Amino acid sequence: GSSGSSGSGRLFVRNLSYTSSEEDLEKLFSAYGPLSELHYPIDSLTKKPKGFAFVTFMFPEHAVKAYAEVDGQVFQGRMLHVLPSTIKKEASQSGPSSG
Repeated sequence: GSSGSSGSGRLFVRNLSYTSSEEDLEKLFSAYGPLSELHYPIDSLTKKPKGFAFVTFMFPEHAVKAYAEVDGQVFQGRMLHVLPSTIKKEASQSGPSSG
């Protein structure tokens, strides 16, 4: 096994309690680090989520720390599940590194 390779801090999360709010999550993950973008889908009818969301971390280092801790945690009586997901599309031309 290998530590991993940099690229995108994207992670597939599921099992979200309908009692959670787009904000609640922001803080839950934010803790680990800065969030590049959050995706919290909500039914236009019931006005509630489907129990899944997508968190995009700015840096991979953090994304890993969270995927190691979050993956197997409990929140609002709902076991949060995190899995590694990579952009399966040619959207990212390249991934430069500054500093």
